[PDB]
Amino acid sequence: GHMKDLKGTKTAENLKQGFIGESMANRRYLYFAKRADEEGYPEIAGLLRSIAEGETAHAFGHLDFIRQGGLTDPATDKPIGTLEQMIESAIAGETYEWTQMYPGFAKVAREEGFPEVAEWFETLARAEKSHAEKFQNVLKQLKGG
Amino acid sequence: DLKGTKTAENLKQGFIGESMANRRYLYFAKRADEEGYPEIAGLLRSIAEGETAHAFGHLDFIRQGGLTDPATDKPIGTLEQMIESAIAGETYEWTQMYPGFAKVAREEGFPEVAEWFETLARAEKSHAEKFQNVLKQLKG
Ligand SMILES: [Cl-]
Ligand SMILES: [Co+2]
Ligand SMILES: [Co+2]
Ligand SMILES: [Co+2]
Ligand SMILES: [Co+2]
Ligand SMILES: [Co+2]
Repeated sequence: GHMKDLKGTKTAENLKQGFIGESMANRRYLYFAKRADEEGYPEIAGLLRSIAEGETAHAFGHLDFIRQGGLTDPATDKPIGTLEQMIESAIAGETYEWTQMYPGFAKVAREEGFPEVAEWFETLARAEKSHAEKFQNVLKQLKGG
Repeated sequence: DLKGTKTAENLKQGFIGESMANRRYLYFAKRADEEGYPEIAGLLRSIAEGETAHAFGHLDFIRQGGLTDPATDKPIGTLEQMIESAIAGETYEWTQMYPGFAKVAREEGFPEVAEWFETLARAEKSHAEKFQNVLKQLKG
């Protein structure tokens, strides 16, 4: 019963929302752990890091149900059944970010008078272009053998 | 002041995207691992570290600008505030979000998915309690 079709269901949408929240929880808790680290709270830092592993398990399980239910990647709306498809999903999202999202964010940051945040968004646009090209070169290797 | 700007929203959306990218690439790496593509797995893992740096830098600008946590809309300036943000999100998840998802899954005919969401509700309740015990240790 693991392969029941989830397309068009509310449950499909709920898996995507769960994946988003679990992804953020891991990042948040590892960021908070660094504050605990600096201040000298190793037990708190360690708890944050261990709970973060929990949120990894939660996120990965949501992606298993997404993949098995015939759903697409929460970030890109691309299929992620095969390794080739996974890499194509990575390329699609990186391409969105370097062609559109980060340059757009930089332009708006400059307009609103946040040049330091704009510089950061421009760095990230260049970074996601580098990422897209490296994934493009790997895909070429996969599809060539 | 970043509060109420479009740049504040774009930092929040950047954080969301970057958080998902790290999770996605580490998940994809496991498939590369199984199939015998260590260079592809390694690349996914190294790029994933890039996306960690991106997400953390978004949180730096958020925290420095006095903006709230993307996940909870709670302040994250101090360690105590960070633990309070963790508690608020976990409490929403176990009291509302996961039980609600479970009910919808059951009602749509997906018992296995519902069981998963009920597991996660219990897990987030355990997380919340462990964070509440941390906050007691700090605030006291
Ligand atoms: Cl401690
Ligand atoms: Co089955
Ligand atoms: Co979780
Ligand atoms: Co990237
Ligand atoms: Co990134
Ligand atoms: Co949790």
